[PDB]
Amino acid sequence: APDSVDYRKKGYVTPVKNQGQCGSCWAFSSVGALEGQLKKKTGKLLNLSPQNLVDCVSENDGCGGGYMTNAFQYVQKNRGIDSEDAYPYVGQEESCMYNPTGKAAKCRGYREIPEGNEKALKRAVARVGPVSVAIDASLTSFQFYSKGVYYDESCNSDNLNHAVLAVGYGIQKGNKHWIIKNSWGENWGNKGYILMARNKNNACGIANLASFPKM
Ligand SMILES: N=CCNC(=O)C1(NC(=O)c2ccc(N)c(F)c2)CCCCC1
Repeated sequence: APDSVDYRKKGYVTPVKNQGQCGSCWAFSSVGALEGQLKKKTGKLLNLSPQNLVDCVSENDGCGGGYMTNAFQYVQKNRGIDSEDAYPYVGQEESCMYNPTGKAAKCRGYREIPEGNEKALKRAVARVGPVSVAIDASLTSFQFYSKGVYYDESCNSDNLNHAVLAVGYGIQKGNKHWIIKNSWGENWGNKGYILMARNKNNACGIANLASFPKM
């Protein structure tokens, strides 16, 4: 695998979104991983619909939370996911209103990264593209991030509570990092992104619940 990778440079990453009050981070994370595979497969980048996932993944809990693997399994079983423009985000769970005419991507399954293994996460990001990951994002230090490679000794790898998207990895001032796209809008963090410590004892649980879709 290369020493550094940044899929934003390859045009695999759509603009940062803002989930608002709804606990739909898992849907934004899943959509971002699908967007990356869609760009890799077809050469064209398009925003996909987290609302379609919120409303239609019955194995998840909508705005109450969910898993990315369940979202990928739904897209595969459903034979598609709608674009964002065809099924816009409204910030609350509704009945499933998927419309196949708005289909903009398909999924052929998924893979999970071995639990806790940041080297395997790195190899997946290098081989595949952006990977969905879960972290402890509860600390106010995480929430107030602005610059640098984030590390807080108090982060708890056993307390996963948010889902984000690893769009690359690298190093800055000698500190290995993951490049993370959040879904708290561009006013959060560094234009909506955070660099998180890599190989620092699986800081914030970054490699505990990682997965990516097949296309
Ligand atoms: N805005 C994001 C809220 N964070 C989540 O959705 C995470 N997942 C859950 O919180 C969850 C998962 C399955 C359920 N059935 C459920 F109710 C809740 C947190 C744990 C890691 C995966 C994502």
